[PDB]
Amino acid sequence: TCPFYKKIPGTGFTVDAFQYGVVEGCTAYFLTHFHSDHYAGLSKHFTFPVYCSEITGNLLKNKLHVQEQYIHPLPLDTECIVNGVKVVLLDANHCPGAVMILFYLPNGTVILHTGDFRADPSMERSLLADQKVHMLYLDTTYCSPEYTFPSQQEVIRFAINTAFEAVTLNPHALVVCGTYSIGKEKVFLAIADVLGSKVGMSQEKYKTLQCLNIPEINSLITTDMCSSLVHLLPMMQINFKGLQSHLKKCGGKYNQILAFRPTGWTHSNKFTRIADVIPQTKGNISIYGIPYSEHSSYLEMKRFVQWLKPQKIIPTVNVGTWKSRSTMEKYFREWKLEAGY
Ligand code: NI
Repeated sequence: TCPFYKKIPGTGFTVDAFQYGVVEGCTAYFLTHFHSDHYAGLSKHFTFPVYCSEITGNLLKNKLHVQEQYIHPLPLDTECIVNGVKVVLLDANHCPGAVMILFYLPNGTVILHTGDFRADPSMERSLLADQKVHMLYLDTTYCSPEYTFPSQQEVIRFAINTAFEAVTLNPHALVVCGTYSIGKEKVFLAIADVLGSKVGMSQEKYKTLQCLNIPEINSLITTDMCSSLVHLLPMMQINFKGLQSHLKKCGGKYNQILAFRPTGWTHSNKFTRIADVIPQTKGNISIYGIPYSEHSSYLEMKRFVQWLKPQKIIPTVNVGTWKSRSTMEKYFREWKLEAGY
């Protein structure tokens, strides 16, 4: 059944709750972003109102074929009324079109639902600064102190410098980047930019990227693989067997692959710096795992919460085990006692 952390009390609303059939008493289904664990269940047969960003609405229409009459896009940073209740959508710093949602309940309670987010100090100057938030539905994906990772900027600098060096040493090297969802587009776009190439990809992935309102996108991507020296492939294919295979397909245009796997966290983060990362190599193929995250580090999460000072926190990630739930509740209490709220 629909879990309680997907329901917004005092409303008929649910958030990211599309896989339970008809939720009894739901008058509006919000969708925070277009990732499969969140939209799971939506299709062309859905006949209830869906409230989302413009970009998520483009993806619902074009990729899932949800009918236009049930898609309700809202602008960001704008007070809107939905079934009698004031809401605001805020940028979540996750993947394209990802939002946080502020609900202003008729009784005076204010609720923030983060969806998936990567907390940033810039959020402390949004419409969130303007009133008190009583209840926080929090993306707790990396809520443990071992989870450190570098900034997105540091990671992109590493990838750009690595690729440019390799291709300038060997003009017959191919760059490949893995993907299995939207998000992390900066990785392959920044590398293609430094190399003066467009990124080549499948027709399905090109269609997905054409929904994202990225400026000048027609200048940056293509379905012509032969004219491109940065290829995107399914993340599943980013291994030695899959890459040797791909290289055979390029018809002796290339003699070397340099591949990037943008992982979330991996335990080499507890020891190794970004300057010190090394690839796995077999023959003329090298694979780099780079820690490009679109979720909060533990310290970024802690700073956000200690700034916001919520009265109650409801985790939305890692909720399935008693040990995880108890560990998270311990951190929340530490944070509250340290900051004095
Ligand atoms: Ni997500």
